[PDB]
Amino acid sequence: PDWNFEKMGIGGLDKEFSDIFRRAFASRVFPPEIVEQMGCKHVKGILLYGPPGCGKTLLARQIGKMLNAREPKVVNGPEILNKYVGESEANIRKLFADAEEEQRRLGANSGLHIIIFDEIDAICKQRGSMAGSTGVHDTVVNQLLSKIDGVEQLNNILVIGMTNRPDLIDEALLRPGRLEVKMEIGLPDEKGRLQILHIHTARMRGHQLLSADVDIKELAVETKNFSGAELEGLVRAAQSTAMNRHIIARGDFLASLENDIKPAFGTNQEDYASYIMNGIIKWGDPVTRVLDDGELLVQQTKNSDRTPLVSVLLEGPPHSGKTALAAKIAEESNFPFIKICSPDKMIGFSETAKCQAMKKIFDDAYKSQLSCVVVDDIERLLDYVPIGPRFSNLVLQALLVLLKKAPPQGRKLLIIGTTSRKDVLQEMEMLNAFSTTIHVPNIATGEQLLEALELLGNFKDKERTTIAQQVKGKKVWIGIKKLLMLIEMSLQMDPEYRVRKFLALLREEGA
Amino acid sequence: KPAFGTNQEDYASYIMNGIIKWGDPVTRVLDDGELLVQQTKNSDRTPLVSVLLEGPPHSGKTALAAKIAEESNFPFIKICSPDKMI
Ligand SMILES: Nc1ncnc2c1ncn2[C@@H]1O[C@H](COP(=O)(O)OP(=O)(O)OP(=O)(O)O)[C@@H](O)[C@H]1O
Ligand SMILES: Nc1ncnc2c1ncn2[C@@H]1O[C@H](COP(=O)(O)OP(=O)(O)OP(=O)(O)O)[C@@H](O)[C@H]1O
Ligand SMILES: Nc1ncnc2c1ncn2[C@@H]1O[C@H](COP(=O)(O)OP(=O)(O)O)[C@@H](O)[C@H]1O
Repeated sequence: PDWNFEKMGIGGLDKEFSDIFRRAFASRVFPPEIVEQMGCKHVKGILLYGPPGCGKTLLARQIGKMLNAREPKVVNGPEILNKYVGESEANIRKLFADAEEEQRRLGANSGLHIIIFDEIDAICKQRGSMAGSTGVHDTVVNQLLSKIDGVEQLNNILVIGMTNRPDLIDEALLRPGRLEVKMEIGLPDEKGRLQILHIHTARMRGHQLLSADVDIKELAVETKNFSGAELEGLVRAAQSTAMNRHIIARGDFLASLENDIKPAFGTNQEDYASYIMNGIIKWGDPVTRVLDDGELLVQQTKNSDRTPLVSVLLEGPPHSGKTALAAKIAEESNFPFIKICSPDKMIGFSETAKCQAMKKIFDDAYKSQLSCVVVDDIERLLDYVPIGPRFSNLVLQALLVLLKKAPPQGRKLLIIGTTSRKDVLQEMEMLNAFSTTIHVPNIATGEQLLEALELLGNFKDKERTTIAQQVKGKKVWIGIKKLLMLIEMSLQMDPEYRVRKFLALLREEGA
Repeated sequence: KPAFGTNQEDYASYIMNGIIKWGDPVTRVLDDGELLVQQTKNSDRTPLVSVLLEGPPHSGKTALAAKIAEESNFPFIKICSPDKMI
């Protein structure tokens, strides 16, 4: 048995490699004298899927190193497509034909010619047969499988499939014998990451550049979700500070410093700022009780085995910063995975491009254990307008099934809408699908207003005395983003005229 | 091994908690459909049948569909759901 992971190359996924070893590759490592009776033909092909950056391509070559081929030829799918019809399929034919010579020449004792596809998922779209929608590339796959399971079948081969979209592949491409067996890779647990860190450090520890104040046990777990690929870049970044340390003139952690730089596959901390200008200004009880409620039912999820999915939307009148509150609710529990979906970046897209950004985000999210995702300004991406009813049916349809779509077993998430008007939604039947709602009343009163202004501190006691004298009495109904807007508009004034400008403008709010 | 035929279990995602008998009607539903599937099971000149589950917005409809289909013991079962047709 040659399958031990004390060999350094990869780690953390030990069970999955064990499995392929268990049922996939046992035939090829066993004394053949027995099986030569049984005539058991080997797996010709295998599939493994998972997130992109989790070190799958070093598995394949490692089994090639483990059980020696001449060498791998690795290819990328898009590296072969041609406008000219003949060329693309022919390339594949060359790849296979390299082996057939040895197989027929040297019979059935030949060594493996191994193949790897970096991503199939474009080429292996599931063709379907009818007069229309035959397909664009539906004829390359025929040549492929005809090589795999075809006439003059060969036992001289091994082929590795790779994808991040396992469901689009045709079911016959992967029927048993052509590729029988599938494995899932999922983003590694902290144990796998401490192994990986042991790996990439193993030279540094030996060369003793980094001798001190370095613990992988904490430094692994402080990140709950990363890809093993980024960590090597991280280690390279960790290597960069010692070289950026000698710009001034034997190694230090800069990891705690640099982790803020890195966009993860998972959570990001640097996207708040555009959404959070000012932080969370608590003007009164409703604000704090709301985000307290957020902190309340988040625990529901994290402590629930029977409700993986939960959902709310923060409704309220406009310009109350519901977006910001949702962002804070995300930021409050230090989740593994948080992400924004917003029209800001999906701008100027068709009804089926933004959908494919959205399915991308959630199926990206499904495979994390615990997550919080947020969608802002539902009305906008739904492309709602009152004059005419107009919207894209596609979007809400594909959205609400996701609100009713449970992720795979053992993974849980909550989802957050910021919709500012729900009458449409009640009419449009998204509101029965959401579990529950939050009214976010905008500030209704001056006694709360001046309090907030004291928290900001723009205005003096006299400037504030002005307000306190004139109106205690009105109930002003105002969204706060507008408040900030016009104080900044009055903050520029002749000081004597500063305040009553604010007041006069403020009395134009309506209702 | 998942086959071309019935998912051996794929049902768990549709039923996470499992159906609970809270009274008579739950029995009523799936016994009625059980006789119905007997009807298709042994008959001539009704090669197919068409049934529909009506109910209010959350009644656990999809779940009981999975239950009836499982206990029906068919060789071949597929569920087409918009989840997959997004
Ligand atoms: N606790 C708080 N109370 C009120 N406003 C806050 C609070 N914390 C932050 N904000 C402010 O909310 C503003 C965000 O704007 P806002 O999200 O209200 O526009 P919007 O509501 O998305 O627009 P629309 O009303 O069309 O949805 C920021 O300036 C932010 O500082
Ligand atoms: N008879 C029952 N007793 C107890 N729980 C049930 C019963 N039927 C369904 N459930 C629970 O309801 C949940 C599934 O409901 P399901 O998704 O089938 O509702 P549905 O009617 O399809 O909803 P919708 O009509 O909104 O799609 C599961 O957790 C399931 O255990
Ligand atoms: N144990 C491991 N787990 C995850 N990733 C690893 C591990 N060991 C190495 N890696 C990194 O995984 C990366 C995989 O990158 P590659 O396979 O080229 O892109 P993709 O993973 O998207 O196909 C490699 O660059 C490698 O540095």
